[PDB]
Amino acid sequence: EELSGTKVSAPYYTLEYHNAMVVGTEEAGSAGVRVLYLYPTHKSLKPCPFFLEGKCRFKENCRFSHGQVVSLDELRPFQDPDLSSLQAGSACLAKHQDGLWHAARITDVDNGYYTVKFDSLLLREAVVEGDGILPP
Ligand SMILES: [Zn+2]
Repeated sequence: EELSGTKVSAPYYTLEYHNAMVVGTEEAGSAGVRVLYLYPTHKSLKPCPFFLEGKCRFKENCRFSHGQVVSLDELRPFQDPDLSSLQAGSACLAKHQDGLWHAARITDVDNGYYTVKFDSLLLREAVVEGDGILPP
């Protein structure tokens, strides 16, 4: 699989396009790709570590994501995140140590370092760089 590792924009079911990564080629009934969504917001969207190695017990009911098969025609280019609008008080999605993107709020911005206050009471304040923050 030569296409494996390609960053793209894939349709996620309302219709919304989200950044994804091509895992491999697979028929949809047209020629398609199996993709994994880049920014998981729930545990079920986290990529399955065992599936990517061909060692998962599950085919449909795994705790983690095995991705979605989309037709080549439905794919769009990878949409690079725009952090220009993101300032103090802006709502955002910030990456936590648990590996998920949680709803947060920027409390400060200092030369590409964003201090975020997570909406969830169970999560501490944190400092993230541009690779750990997304516009809402
Ligand atoms: Zn799995």
